[PDB]
Amino acid sequence: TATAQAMAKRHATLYGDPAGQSQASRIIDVKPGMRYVNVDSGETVAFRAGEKIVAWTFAQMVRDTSVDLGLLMPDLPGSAGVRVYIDRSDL
Amino acid sequence: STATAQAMAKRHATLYGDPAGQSQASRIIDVKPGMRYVNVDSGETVAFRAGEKIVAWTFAQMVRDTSVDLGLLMPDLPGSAGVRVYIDRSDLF
Ligand SMILES: [Cl-]
Ligand SMILES: [Cl-]
Ligand SMILES: [Cl-]
Ligand SMILES: [Cl-]
Ligand SMILES: [Cl-]
Ligand SMILES: [Cl-]
Ligand SMILES: [Cl-]
Ligand SMILES: [Cl-]
Ligand SMILES: [Cl-]
Ligand SMILES: [Cl-]
Ligand SMILES: [Mg+2]
Repeated sequence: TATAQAMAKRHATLYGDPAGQSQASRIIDVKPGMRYVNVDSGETVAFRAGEKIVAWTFAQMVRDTSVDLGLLMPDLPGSAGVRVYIDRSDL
Repeated sequence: STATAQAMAKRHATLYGDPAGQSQASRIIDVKPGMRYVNVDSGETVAFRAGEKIVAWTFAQMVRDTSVDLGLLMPDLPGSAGVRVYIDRSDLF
């Protein structure tokens, strides 16, 4: 389990890095049934569920990619099942 | 005054896509006080909600990344003005 959490954190690294919420350019409220969000390569986004806030800087992706928000932030309530579509990098 | 403006706003909005029905939208975006932007794809059909009012839009196929104010796309959705929609470039070019 601790090992499964380590595995998930390693996989999550493909998609970017944790960031300070002070660094975010927007805060998205994670709501039941929201389905998905769209983010840009390199964008820093804070995700909020009540008083819990977790932020993330998306990596420069080689192609359009998507990922479950629950992989990036398992501790954020309501994150599982919300799809994150990350736009390919301009670079 | 008030009126002519309405008409030129609809004209501006037309460059960015077409009114859509909620039944064709792939997601519903909550429009809340303080919201500043959202990201949509060229060709995406998105519904925007204020309380229980829902207005949907199908974004045009854009030659480059561009933005438009939601308040110009849907003046009758309360709180839409000031929310900027970032539209990703179309893959069709
Ligand atoms: Cl979004
Ligand atoms: Cl927090
Ligand atoms: Cl990278
Ligand atoms: Cl987390
Ligand atoms: Cl969850
Ligand atoms: Cl939705
Ligand atoms: Cl405001
Ligand atoms: Cl609302
Ligand atoms: Cl505009
Ligand atoms: Cl409207
Ligand atoms: Mg794209």
